[PDB]
Amino acid sequence: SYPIFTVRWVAVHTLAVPTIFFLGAIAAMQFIQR
Amino acid sequence: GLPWYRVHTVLINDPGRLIAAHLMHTALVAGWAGSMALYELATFDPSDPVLNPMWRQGMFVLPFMARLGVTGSWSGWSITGETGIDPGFWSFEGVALAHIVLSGLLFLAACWHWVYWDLELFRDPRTGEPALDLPKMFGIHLFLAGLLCFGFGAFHLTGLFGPGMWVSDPYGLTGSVQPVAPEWGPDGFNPYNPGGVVAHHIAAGIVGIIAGLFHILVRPPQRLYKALRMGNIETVLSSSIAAVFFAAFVVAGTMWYGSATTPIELFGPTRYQWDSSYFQQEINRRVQASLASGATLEEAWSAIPEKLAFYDYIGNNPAKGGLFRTGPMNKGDGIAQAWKGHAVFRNKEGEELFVRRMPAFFESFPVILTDKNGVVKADIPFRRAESKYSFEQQGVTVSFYGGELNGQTFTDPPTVKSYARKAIFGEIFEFDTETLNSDGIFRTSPRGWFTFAHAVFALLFFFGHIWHGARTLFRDVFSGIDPELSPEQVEWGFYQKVGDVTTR
Amino acid sequence: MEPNPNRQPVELNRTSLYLGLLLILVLALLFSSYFFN
Amino acid sequence: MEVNQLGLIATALFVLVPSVFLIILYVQTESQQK
Amino acid sequence: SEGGRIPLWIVATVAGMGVIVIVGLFFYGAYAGLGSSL
Amino acid sequence: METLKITVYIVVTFFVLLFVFGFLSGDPARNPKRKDLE
Amino acid sequence: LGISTMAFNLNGFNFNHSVIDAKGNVINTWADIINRANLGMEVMHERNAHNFPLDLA
Amino acid sequence: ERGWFDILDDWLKRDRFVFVGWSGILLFPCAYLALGGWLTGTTFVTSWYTHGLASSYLEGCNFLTVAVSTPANSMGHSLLLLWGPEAQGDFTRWCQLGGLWTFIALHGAFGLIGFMLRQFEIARLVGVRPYNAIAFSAPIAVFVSVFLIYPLGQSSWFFAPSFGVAAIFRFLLFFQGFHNWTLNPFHMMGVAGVLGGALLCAIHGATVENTLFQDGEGASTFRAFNPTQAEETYSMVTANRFWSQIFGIAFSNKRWLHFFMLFVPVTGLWMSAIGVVGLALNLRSYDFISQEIRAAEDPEFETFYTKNLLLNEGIRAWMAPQDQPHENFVFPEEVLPRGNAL
Amino acid sequence: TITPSLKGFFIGLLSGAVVLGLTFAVLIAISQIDKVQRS
Amino acid sequence: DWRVLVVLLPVLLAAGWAVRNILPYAVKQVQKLL
Amino acid sequence: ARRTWLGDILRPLNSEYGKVAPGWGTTPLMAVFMGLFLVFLLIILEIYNSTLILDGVNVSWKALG
Amino acid sequence: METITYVFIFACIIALFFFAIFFREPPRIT
Amino acid sequence: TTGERPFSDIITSVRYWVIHSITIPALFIAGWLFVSTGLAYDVFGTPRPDSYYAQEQRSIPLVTDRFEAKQQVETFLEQLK
Amino acid sequence: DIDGIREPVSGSLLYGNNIITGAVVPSSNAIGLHFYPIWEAASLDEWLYNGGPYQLI
Ligand code: CLA
Ligand code: CLA
Ligand code: CLA
Ligand SMILES: CCCCCCCCCCCCCCCC(=O)OC[C@H](COP(=O)(O)OC[C@@H](O)CO)OC(=O)CCCCCCCCCCCCCCC
Ligand SMILES: CCCCCCCCCCCCCCCC(=O)OC[C@H](COP(=O)(O)OC[C@@H](O)CO)OC(=O)CCCCCCCCCCCCCCC
Ligand SMILES: CC1=C(/C=C/C(C)=C/C=C/C(C)=C/C=C/C=C(C)/C=C/C=C(C)/C=C/C2=C(C)CCCC2(C)C)C(C)(C)CCC1
Ligand SMILES: CC1=C(/C=C/C(C)=C/C=C/C(C)=C/C=C/C=C(C)/C=C/C=C(C)/C=C/C2=C(C)CCCC2(C)C)C(C)(C)CCC1
Ligand SMILES: CCCCCCCCCCCCO[C@@H]1O[C@H](CO)[C@@H](O[C@H]2O[C@H](CO)[C@@H](O)[C@H](O)[C@H]2O)[C@H](O)[C@H]1O
Ligand SMILES: CCCCCCCCCCCCO[C@@H]1O[C@H](CO)[C@@H](O[C@H]2O[C@H](CO)[C@@H](O)[C@H](O)[C@H]2O)[C@H](O)[C@H]1O
Ligand SMILES: CCCCCCCS[C@@H]1O[C@H](CO)[C@@H](O)[C@H](O)[C@H]1O
Ligand SMILES: CCCCCCCS[C@@H]1O[C@H](CO)[C@@H](O)[C@H](O)[C@H]1O
Ligand code: OEX
Ligand SMILES: [Ca+2]
Ligand SMILES: [Ca+2]
Ligand SMILES: [Cl-]
Ligand SMILES: [Cl-]
Ligand SMILES: [Fe+2]
Ligand SMILES: [Mg+2]
Repeated sequence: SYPIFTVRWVAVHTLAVPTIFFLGAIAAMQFIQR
Repeated sequence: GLPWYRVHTVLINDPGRLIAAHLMHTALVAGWAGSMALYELATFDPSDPVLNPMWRQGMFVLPFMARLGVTGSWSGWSITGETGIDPGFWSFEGVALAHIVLSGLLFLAACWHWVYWDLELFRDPRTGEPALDLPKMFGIHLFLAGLLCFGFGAFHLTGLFGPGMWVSDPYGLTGSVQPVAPEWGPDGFNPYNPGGVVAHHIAAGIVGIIAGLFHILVRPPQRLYKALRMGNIETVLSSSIAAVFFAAFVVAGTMWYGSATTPIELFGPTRYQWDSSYFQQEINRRVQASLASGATLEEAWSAIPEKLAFYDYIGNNPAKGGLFRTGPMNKGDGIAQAWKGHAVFRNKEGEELFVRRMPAFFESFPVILTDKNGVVKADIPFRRAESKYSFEQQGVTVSFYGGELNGQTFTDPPTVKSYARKAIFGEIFEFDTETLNSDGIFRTSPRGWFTFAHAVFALLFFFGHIWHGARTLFRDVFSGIDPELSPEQVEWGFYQKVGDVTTR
Repeated sequence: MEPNPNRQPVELNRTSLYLGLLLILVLALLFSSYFFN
Repeated sequence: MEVNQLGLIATALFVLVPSVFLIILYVQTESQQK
Repeated sequence: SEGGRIPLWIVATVAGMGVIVIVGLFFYGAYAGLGSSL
Repeated sequence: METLKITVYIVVTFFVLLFVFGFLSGDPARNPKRKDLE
Repeated sequence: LGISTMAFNLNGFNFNHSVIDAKGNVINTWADIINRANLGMEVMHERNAHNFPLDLA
Repeated sequence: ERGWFDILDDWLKRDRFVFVGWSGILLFPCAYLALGGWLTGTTFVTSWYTHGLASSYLEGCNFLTVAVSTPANSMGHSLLLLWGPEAQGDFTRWCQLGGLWTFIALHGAFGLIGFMLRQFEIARLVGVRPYNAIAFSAPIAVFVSVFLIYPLGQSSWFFAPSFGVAAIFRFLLFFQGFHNWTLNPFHMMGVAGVLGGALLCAIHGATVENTLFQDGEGASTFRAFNPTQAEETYSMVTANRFWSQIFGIAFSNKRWLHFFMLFVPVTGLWMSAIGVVGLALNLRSYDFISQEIRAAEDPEFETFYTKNLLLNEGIRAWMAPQDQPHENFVFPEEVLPRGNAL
Repeated sequence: TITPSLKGFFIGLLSGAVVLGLTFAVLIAISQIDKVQRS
Repeated sequence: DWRVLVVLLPVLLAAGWAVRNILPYAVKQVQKLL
Repeated sequence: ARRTWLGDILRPLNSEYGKVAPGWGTTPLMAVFMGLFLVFLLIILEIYNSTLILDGVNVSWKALG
Repeated sequence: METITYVFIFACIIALFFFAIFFREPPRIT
Repeated sequence: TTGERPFSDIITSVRYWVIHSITIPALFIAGWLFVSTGLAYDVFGTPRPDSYYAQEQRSIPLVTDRFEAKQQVETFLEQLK
Repeated sequence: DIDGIREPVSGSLLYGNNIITGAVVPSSNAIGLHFYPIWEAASLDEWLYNGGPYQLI
């Protein structure tokens, strides 16, 4: 009925994949102390 | 009728009157060049190429004449300071006159082409409609441009049949017009190598000739003819404007950074030479060599040419002006008369102190003196109540070496302070501020003004390119879109390929 | 001589006159301080 | 005040030259056949 | 597998709450550890 | 100054009174459609 | 509302010396450069009108 | 004619969720790298070696204070390519030298080109006039004059704007103190175009919404519009009377009205760009000469103009040592300009 | 003689060519695989 | 560097997981397209 | 329209309006030259920029005395 | 002369307002 | 519509969440570890809180030469003992 | 005298200003928020020194 892997899928993941990785990283940063 | 901003469109399908409007434009531009040269000659003072060269005097076309070998006046002087020279006809005056005459002739030609617009030459033999074969025209014109470029390089610049070009030493002290041989190695692509200017004109000339013959003999491919609308003169307008803004950014850039075609004796020094203390470094090197050869301090500094010291002064930095501070540099700090000499400051302990120089960014700057290791030793305080470094407390004196004040020492705080204030500008000069009623505020040189005008114009011509490229590629819809535009053409998924009716 | 068939009349309506005059005068009110310096 | 002496004629021609251009175009439009 | 089994309003609610939690953490971090001025 | 003060006070009062009595003069009915807003 | 609330001195974010290293050295950020600019403005404005160290309105 | 080129053209112009096009080949990687470069830098990368500043979430900055900062002044106008002679292929060193700054500026520039090309391409496919691209020329002129021409006229990329919120605020204040940029008539025209454009946006939206025809029964009036309908959804005639009686003049031509909405902000931005080109060369509108001659001679003569210059002098002296570290300024306390008490 | 920066220039050139080449190969292949229907 | 393995390991276990839950429909997608 | 001596001489140079070569014609060759030209501009830019530094090429006022 | 110039330009602007409002081309429904 | 499956369909399907309940936390944890193991500092060359200055130093390690900038940075790094 | 320190600031064209530098100058700091109409002043010369026009306007 519908394809899964499209140009849209690709664009969506090029943005969403690093976003979640970056959000975990910045989360960890909140517990760093000098 | 036509809106005011479209009046010239009456030319698009009228090659004769188009040629006339172009002739008229050409007449006006050549007329401007003549007029400008005449005005500069009526105001230019040739009596001192050392401290009052053309770039201190607001001269804009004079350096373009000098760059290609026109250096003399019928009146007997030359821009390098020589006397009793015969420039022949091609003096500054001869050039201005030739430009005025050219202007007149072009004016007349414009009249004829405007009246006799309806020439059979301008009609397509098959349809009888006005038509210009733009691709072949491009070939012809590119061939001509190529021959000219080549001849300019191979004859004029080499001195084979012509004068050569302006060249000089790395410190802009001994510049003159010389024949220049082409440089065929990689250093030919060094912007500071003149030989490369020569080689460029030879090689690109030949390439232009070859490509011109190609464009004369070979028709454009159908796909490119169609894609670039080669039957529409506005396409040539758009791409020409593009080439033109490219070229204008390039000449702005080379004027600002310097190159073999923008010499400091014609346009003034660059801002980067102040930034890096280029001239100061050379000066110190020479003084040190003199000392090491057994000269005294006075002798060493006295051996420095005034012209060199003058380059080491921020008043000649083109990055010190203002947008509405109009006129020659001389209208600001004045007409430079003489180098006062090199100021050496010392404290009561006899330690030598160094005034911190003004960076170009600052309209004003404090007066701070450090030792050779950058440790602060004296200053001019704002608040006095807790001052520790005042010239009075530190016993600051100043002694001069070279120039008009050579051998003199001053110890009274007001005087020492005045000289420190001047020392933030680099080497110190005496100025005539009365002749022009100079107001003491820094103005830029022709390097600056040229750079400004050309970067601005290039940027505006980007818009021109965009606009005419749009009018070219969208000619069919420029009075509006199809009144019968079907919603299916803009509805998503109806056509597989956007805007393509065969893909339903 | 035969007349030129590419000639076109030109127009400036009253509103465009008013807009143009406003542009020029306001530009002048703005730049005049800098011309006097 | 020590103003620039060209400021007066610069401003005057800046105003007059384009204003006159516009007036010329307007009046000749009005006089065209209704 | 096919759309609809998990109501959109629940997805939106949980997603939004997630956003609130993470931004909340970032504001906590402004007062503790690096960047806290202490 | 005293005459100026009295004058301005009288002028201001005149205009304020116009405002107030004006809006009291059947304003809701001064519209192009349904006037009976009473 | 910005101007109207800064009218009662509830001001912009202050991150002056917010970033500090392991010993306690101040590590400047762009906020601190802004702070130097603002100091220039502060110390110069109305140069004859303040007699006491704090500009409290 | 149905070779590989035409087949590719077919695929590129498919009506899909995110349109690609030939312009997409330039636009997508360049926009992605610019955005990704900014996010990457502001999250992880310092400005310690180029500016003496912390600039990333990793170091403790927040959203307002993070930036990808410009390279050190000693880099000049180096393209600072990763494989270039400064970084020599070393990614870590490249980050420490400010390579992300030029990465972002350059990919950003080529991406903006790609986007304007996209506007042209789509307009052509859909059969509309290309005024959206034309209007985009103003964002282009601003970006190119501010992020490229301006630092190219100055000593180095160091003085370009750094990509960060607080960093940009610093750029504004630098321009006030050093350039007296508010005095510049090109900036003033820019301001008029921006505020005038905002004015036009507000007044036009509000006017349309308050001269609607009643085309439905609902008190919420949005549903009483159909995209395919031929009729104006609001009365231009009533709008014209209202504004004629309120303000003295009013639009009567809808085509002219919308053209003007393009013209005002687009021209404003172009004018500001021109002023910045002059500032690249320090060709400022910094002073009025007549003002300075009078004030120099007469210690009782004071205007808001002279008052602002004293503020600029404060900015320069107080900000320079930390803002321009390569100069190694040491300004002893006694030379700092200060009024009474403060 | 080949300076380090000239070798670097070659590396950048090669890299750009590789990025462009791989991109166009992929796009062309895909365009060939998934053609539009007409008529 | 062990930290690279430590960090990228979660991402690979994700990619490897999503493949299993989607592979038949992806094979079906590419086979239908071809 | 008006014939002239010079017009008659130049006639053939303006008689092929709209004439084209079939299809893509010399486009590939043109593309080759454009690519070479792009690389040339990258070279001179990088030389001026000191990103490309060559033996015997000193990009400075002190190039040649 | 500067003051005169500024005030003159201003005055011309106000006059222009007057003509633009009271002597506008009247809008007409076709 | 342009043919792709509607997002609202996708994000309300069970299979979507079977996949993403794994892939999303996995990515988030990977990013966490990128910071928590200290790898980020080494990749981007960002100073740890104890590495901006040597113990007694108070001057910024400012890069001052264009073509030996790399070695300058290395020297700065060595001087942190 | 905007800041109430007997340091009068010139705002008008006839008193040395151009269009860019000119202003109607705020009333005196000595006044503060007090209402300062023409009739509160002993004279127009006083009214003008203290910045009465600003408030009226
Ligand atoms: C490429 C253009 C160019 C450049 C770089 C120069 C450069 C120079 N000229 Mg020359 N000149 C030129 C063309 C140029 N000229 C032309 C065309 C003429 C005929 C008018 C002259 C006639 C001339 C004379 C008579 C003199 C000079 C002088 C000089 C020197 C001083 C310049 C100065 O003070 O400018 C000041 C520049 C400005 C104040 C900038 C103006 C900015 C304008 C007003 C902005 C306009 C804004 C616009 C209205 C906005 C529209 C908005 C709308 C679209 C919405 C300098 C070397 C002087 C000199 O020293 O001679 C020895 C001198 O006396 N020039
Ligand atoms: C080679 C350069 C060149 C040429 C030959 C043209 C030619 C044309 N332009 Mg294009 N254009 C150009 C560059 C050029 N343009 C640039 C650089 C820009 C951006 C500034 C534009 C932006 C532009 C727009 C927005 C439009 C055109 C239009 C036109 C057409 C009608 C022109 C007209 O009737 O104006 C008549 C102009 C006047 C009666 C008065 C103009 C007065 C100006 C604004 C101030 C004074 C100019 C000054 C005297 C010139 C100094 C010279 C300069 C080098 C410093 C004509 C085909 C129009 C068009 O497409 O019609 C279909 C149109 O709408 N042009
Ligand atoms: C596709 C769009 C696109 C564009 C226009 C750019 C443009 C740029 N990139 Mg980016 N980049 C891209 C995609 C793109 N990139 C992608 C997808 C990636 C991920 C792989 C990158 C990763 C990247 C990095 C890591 C860097 C850049 C950098 C740059 C800048 C310098 C590039 C250069 O000198 O190439 C030179 C190469 C060419 C111009 C290729 C031309 C090919 C010719 C025409 C054909 C002939 C080739 C010839 C046969 C080969 C012979 C080689 C042999 C002699 C050895 C430039 C702004 C640099 C930068 O930003 O520094 C600040 C940089 O460090 N890019
Ligand atoms: C409900 C919240 C309202 C306050 C927000 C402002 C929106 C409305 C006011 C704009 C005035 C414009 C001039 C008149 C313009 C005008 O004439 O409007 C007309 C427009 C349509 O009018 P209707 O008559 O159809 O509907 C309004 C009523 O009659 C009820 O049906 O009004 C609305 O759409 C109201 C929307 C309310 C719901 C909007 C919520 C917006 C909240 C935004 C908060 C974001 C904060 C972010 C900070 C980071
Ligand atoms: C309560 C009473 C308030 C009255 C206050 C006085 C209002 C003055 C309004 C401006 C009249 C001049 C308009 C001339 C031009 C004119 O007559 O325009 C008339 C024009 C009519 O447009 P139409 O759509 O009818 O024109 C269609 C075609 O004829 C176009 O070819 O109106 C507009 O274009 C609106 C956009 C321009 C709006 C310009 C706003 C100007 C604001 C003032 C800025 C400078 C002030 C400087 C102060 C020193
Ligand atoms: C006829 C004849 C003749 C005569 C001729 C003549 C006498 C000529 C002259 C000519 C001339 C004598 C010309 C002139 C020209 C000029 C011009 C063309 C100029 C222009 C200018 C401009 C355009 C400017 C602008 C501006 C301004 C004003 C301001 C600032 C900015 C600017 C720069 C933009 C003869 C006997 C030979 C013979 C044949 C016949
Ligand atoms: C640089 C570079 C590169 C690239 C990279 C990339 C491409 C990256 C990407 C990256 C990315 C792509 C990232 C992302 C991120 C994101 C984030 C980090 C987000 C965040 C968010 C948030 C935080 C949110 C917020 C908010 C808003 C916005 C609004 C609403 C509210 C809230 C608050 C929610 C390469 C390798 C090529 C080469 C080398 C260099
Ligand atoms: C939808 C978003 C959900 C977000 C949920 C976030 C998780 C909830 C809190 C997690 C528990 C905190 O766990 C936290 O881990 C970090 C390691 O990274 C530890 O931090 C440790 O390492 C850092 C450096 O990396 C040191 O500066 C710190 O002194 C040390 O304690 C904290 O001591 C611990 O408290
Ligand atoms: C200090 C300010 C004054 C405060 C007064 C408030 C106290 C309350 C008494 C208010 C009296 C209002 O009196 C009001 O006056 C006007 C003038 O006669 C009346 O009469 C008005 O009626 C009709 C209404 O259709 C108008 O069209 C007409 O122009 C006018 O005559 C109002 O119908 C009446 O309501
Ligand atoms: C239109 C006026 C023409 C005037 C021509 C006068 C020629 S002048 C002549 O020209 C030769 C070439 O420059 C010189 O060699 C020679 O010294 C000089 O006297
Ligand atoms: C008169 C004070 C004693 C010291 C001399 C001042 C430093 S030098 C002085 O500087 C002037 C610019 O201000 C020049 O116009 C002048 O020619 C020169 O003598
Ligand atoms: O008055 Mn105007 O400005 Ca508000 O703070 Mn305080 O008081 Mn004055 O000082 Mn800062
Ligand atoms: Ca600790
Ligand atoms: Ca004098
Ligand atoms: Cl103040
Ligand atoms: Cl006080
Ligand atoms: Fe609208
Ligand atoms: Mg924290």
